[PDB]
Amino acid sequence: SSSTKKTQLQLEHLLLDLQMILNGINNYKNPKLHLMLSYGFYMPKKATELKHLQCLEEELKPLEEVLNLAQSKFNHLRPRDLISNINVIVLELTFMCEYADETATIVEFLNRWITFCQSIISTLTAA
Amino acid sequence: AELCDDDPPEIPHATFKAMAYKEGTMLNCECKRGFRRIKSGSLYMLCTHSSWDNQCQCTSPGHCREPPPWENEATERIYHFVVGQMVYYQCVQGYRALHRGPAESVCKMTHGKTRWTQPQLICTG
Repeated sequence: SSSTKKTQLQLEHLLLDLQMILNGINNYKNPKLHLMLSYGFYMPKKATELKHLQCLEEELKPLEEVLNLAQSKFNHLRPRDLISNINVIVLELTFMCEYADETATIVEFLNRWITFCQSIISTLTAA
Repeated sequence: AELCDDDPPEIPHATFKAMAYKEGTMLNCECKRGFRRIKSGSLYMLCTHSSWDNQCQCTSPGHCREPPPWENEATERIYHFVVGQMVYYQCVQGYRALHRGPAESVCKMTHGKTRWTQPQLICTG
């Protein structure tokens, strides 16, 4: 009903907030990109329901440690701002998270959770 | 404050350490064979009247100074260096150097581009 539509709004916002980060790092005019890709992030054992966002939440601190690597400002906006806006949206969407066996690149991580948000949005608008 | 995008060059059978870790230098949190940093753990430590901040965890003088160790860290430390950092090369055990040129490298920026001065060394045994 209405609950689902407000939910997929929150997903759209989280999703663009991620979209912009991963465009801003997956650009060639980013030198440090290799140095970022050098770090591995724990991946969800599976992500299909909103509670799994715990996993994303957990990796949030390492992730900003990656973004602080870029010292210019493709966006121009304290990385803490993006990260905390995203964190608030994540909380607005407490649980136990199991991860995948292997870590993955920052790109891989963000592709996964972006695909996840668009997955869930497409899921709900059914009925 | 400016970091080398690249790591210092490798010499066959040689290791590059540092005598002064310049404010800016960061140290990866890298665990032993079989060990994974904590979930929601720091990926690296960083230098900042100036010392380090953050700490690593694993589970199956104008500059900062050599950080103390942590439980189950991988043998091989891994850093990344800001410009003006000098990194000194030494040969492995069982080998010996020839220094046919300088045995150090420096994070330098030229017209906006980070580079490491090519050291000149090789080791026989």
